[PDB]
Amino acid sequence: RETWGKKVDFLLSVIGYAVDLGNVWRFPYICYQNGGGAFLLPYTIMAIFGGIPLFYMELALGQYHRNGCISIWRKICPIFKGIGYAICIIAFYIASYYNTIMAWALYYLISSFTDQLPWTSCKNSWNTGNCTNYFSEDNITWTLHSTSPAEEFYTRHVLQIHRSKGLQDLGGISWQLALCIMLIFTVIYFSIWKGVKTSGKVVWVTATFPYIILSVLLVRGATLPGAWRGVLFYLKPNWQKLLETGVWIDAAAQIFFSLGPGFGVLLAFASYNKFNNNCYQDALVTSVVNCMTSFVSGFVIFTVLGYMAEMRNEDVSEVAKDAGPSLLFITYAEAIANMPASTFFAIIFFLMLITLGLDSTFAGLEGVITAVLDEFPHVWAKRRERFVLAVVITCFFGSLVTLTFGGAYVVKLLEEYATGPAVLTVALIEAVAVSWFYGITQFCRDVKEMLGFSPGWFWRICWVAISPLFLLFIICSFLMSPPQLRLFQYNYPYWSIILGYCIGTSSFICIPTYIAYRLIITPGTFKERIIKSITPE
Amino acid sequence: QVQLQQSGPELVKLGASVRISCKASGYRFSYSWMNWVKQRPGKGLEWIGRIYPGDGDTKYSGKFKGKATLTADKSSSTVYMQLSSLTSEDSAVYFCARSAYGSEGFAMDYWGQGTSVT
Amino acid sequence: DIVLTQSPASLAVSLGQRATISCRASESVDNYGISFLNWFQQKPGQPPKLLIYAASNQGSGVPARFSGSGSGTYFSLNIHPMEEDDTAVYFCQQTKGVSWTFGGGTKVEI
Ligand SMILES: *[C@@H]1O[C@H](CO)[C@@H](O[C@@H]2O[C@H](CO)[C@@H](O)[C@H](O)[C@H]2NC(C)=O)[C@H](O)[C@H]1NC(C)=O
Ligand SMILES: CC(C)CCC[C@@H](C)[C@H]1CC[C@H]2[C@@H]3CC=C4C[C@@H](O)CC[C@]4(C)[C@H]3CC[C@]12C
Ligand SMILES: CCCCCCCCCCCC
Ligand SMILES: CCCCCCCCCCCC
Ligand SMILES: CCCCCCCCCCCC
Ligand SMILES: CCCCCCCCCC
Ligand SMILES: CCCCCCC
Ligand SMILES: CCCCCCC
Ligand SMILES: CCCCCCC
Ligand SMILES: CCCCCCC
Ligand SMILES: CCCCCCC
Ligand SMILES: CCCCC
Repeated sequence: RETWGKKVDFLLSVIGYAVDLGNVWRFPYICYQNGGGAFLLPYTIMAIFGGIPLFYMELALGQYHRNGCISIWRKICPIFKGIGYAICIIAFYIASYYNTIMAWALYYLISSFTDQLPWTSCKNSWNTGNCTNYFSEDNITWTLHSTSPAEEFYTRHVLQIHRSKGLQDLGGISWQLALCIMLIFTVIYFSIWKGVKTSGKVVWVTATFPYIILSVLLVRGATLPGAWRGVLFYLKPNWQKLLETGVWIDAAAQIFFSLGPGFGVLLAFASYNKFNNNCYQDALVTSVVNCMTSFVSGFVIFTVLGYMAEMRNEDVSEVAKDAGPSLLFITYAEAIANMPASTFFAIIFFLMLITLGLDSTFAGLEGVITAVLDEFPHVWAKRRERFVLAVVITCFFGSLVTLTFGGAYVVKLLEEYATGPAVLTVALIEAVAVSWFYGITQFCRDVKEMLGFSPGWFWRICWVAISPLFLLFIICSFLMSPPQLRLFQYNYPYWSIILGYCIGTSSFICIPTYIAYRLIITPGTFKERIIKSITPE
Repeated sequence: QVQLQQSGPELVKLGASVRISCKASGYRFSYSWMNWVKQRPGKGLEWIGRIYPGDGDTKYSGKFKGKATLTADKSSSTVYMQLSSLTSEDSAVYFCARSAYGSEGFAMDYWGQGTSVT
Repeated sequence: DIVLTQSPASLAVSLGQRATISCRASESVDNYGISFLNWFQQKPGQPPKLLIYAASNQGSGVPARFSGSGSGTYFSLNIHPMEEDDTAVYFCQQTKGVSWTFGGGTKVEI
């Protein structure tokens, strides 16, 4: 089949997918929401135990099989073939949720071109009454309804939630966001139409730019006065509330979404070349660099937050407690507005966001567009371009549901419902099929001689008990404790909670309905049926 | 409240320059715009320009940017309008309005007494 | 610069009947769901007085007899039958950026 070619290009694409605008969006936000310092100490061990097996085993299976992500299960467990459609639906939901954020970032990049950025002062298009956050000398009198210029810019300019009274009420049209989505999808299509050649050609040029932007932002934030309270709040042990009512399950979900295992993209990337004697090293290097990037992102987030809190002369907690997605887009907005080096830092930060989001959504769409073609050979023969066009069509059609609605409500719903229980139980089914059903002995007997080292005594005991135990504990705790939704002082109703639970439990029903279809098409009785249907070809 | 007090009447000569003051008080004048209108005797209203005290943002229009200039004073809470090349055509009475907030549509709720500059 | 036009120019209606004031333009001033339009009450000698908030809401201190609605290009000012003192000229103001222009003016008399 197709070969990756440059090993450096392959590894760079893997680490560029590992680094995610979604991770940069979720990790520091939920960290500051749950307490800040009490998020990184019980983080690295869970990150290891949750991602290192799910990354290494998946990469090994991909490099051993090299037949895509949907048709790969035919040689392991054909009963669990519905996991391919599950991964497809989950990636579609992720792209539908991700394109709106990409459009927001690109619109911010476009609007950050004027010399007078609309973040230093509220203009003639926002509520100047609510707009009062201006750092003067004894001129601010905070009240129960005090807002910020960046908050108003995020609320009544790009999202326009003031016209939407909730999920039960529709919203107005957004032609600017529609054109932004059109441009982003055109770029994605022009980058994904050719194939793996352009895949490797576009990633290597947008890979070091986010890193250099992160480094220059860190070295800039390390100079502004007031970067001490932020790091002190970011480095507090706080051993009080991590035993039972802790945020461990949200940290696990976040690191899972950041490393992105079981999303089919890693399996599809490993399904190209054999990649001998480098699977373990690739997995470890990718996970380490992703964890380091997430740590640097959280560090700069908390540095900027502490600088803002010290300039405001108030605690770090009160700054954007209810703003879920708006936290970043108001904090960095006010940071650029306060720093005397504006009109360039905002531009480079938005360009870093655009590059990261492009790389992430490109890998996410590729992990499906190169996996469905293996299941559909008649399509893969000639109609690859038409199938790419059709999947782009349906992707932006699904994104239009959130676009026309004009609100981040569906965005938050997909943020804490799509990439949560659905992909969690998908990874659980994958791990169960790899460990219990498929023999770990014969699964490792080949990678042993392929990598020259013995993977025993760590994965032989991690893949069987601790990883599935944690991955099931997280999901049962999630199903037991309803994650109440809050956004912009708007409590989501019980009907919204029920709809979220329904979409979460239906985003993976394809696997059991395919199991039932296979059981009803296969004749006979239960025992012989299962013993001749669970046959790794 | 309604405290947009202005000065008395001025004298107009061919090629002169006058200054019209506008004392603002009773609200956050550092975050609200200040508008200036022009009304001729027996004619309708004409817009001159707007000024945002606190940031110096000015947006002149109405073919008046060549002879009018707005200046804000946060220390004295006054709004000044610099005039130049006065003529009997534009010699009329000028007011001093105050724009509302964003959700209110920037409506001139509070007005001044009026400077009968003739 | 966006120009506003008013029609009719004079309304010689008596006491006891309602009237309508029109303020048309190429815009389409609707932005963020807020119709940028303001109606003023200018009496001879007296400064103008604000009547309508964003062409949909009533102002402060104005009696409930003043009202009006509209969307996009077409804007109307449905006024209750006026009294012997409510006779005055009315202007419509467009507050959409970046330039602000006033209307012509109607001669509401009895
Ligand atoms: C600041 O914003 C709040 C909204 O959170 C404004 O409060 C509202 O006032 C309007 C009009 O009186 C009501 O329709 C809303 O229901 C109110 N909302 C809440 C949550 O109370 C407040 O008026 C704004 N303040 C300023 C000075 O503009
Ligand atoms: C001063 C610091 C912040 C700048 C360095 C940023 C680091 C974390 C990033 C930026 C560029 C990245 C490298 C880009 C290219 C390659 C070559 C590939 O075959 C192995 C990974 C490797 C080596 C990456 C490792 C991580 C890397 C070095
Ligand atoms: C965030 C830091 C991750 C460090 C991962 C170390 C993994 C060590 C595995 C050792 C196996 C014998
Ligand atoms: C005034 C119009 C400016 C338009 C700028 C478009 C920039 C597009 C960047 C796309 C990056 C992927
Ligand atoms: C009034 C501001 C309009 C901003 C429009 C941004 C998008 C322009 C088209 C970009 C196409 C790629
Ligand atoms: C090549 C044209 C493909 C068109 C696909 C249309 C999909 C519509 C999904 C609602
Ligand atoms: C009224 C529609 C509610 C669900 C929106 C997301 C599909
Ligand atoms: C004004 C509505 C625009 C919809 C665009 C759909 C592609
Ligand atoms: C044709 C591909 C353009 C990619 C631009 C990334 C910023
Ligand atoms: C073109 C209008 C689309 C409405 C979608 C509502 C979810
Ligand atoms: C009212 C929108 C559909 C809700 C379905 C809940 C199961
Ligand atoms: C920004 C558009 C690029 C098309 C190739």
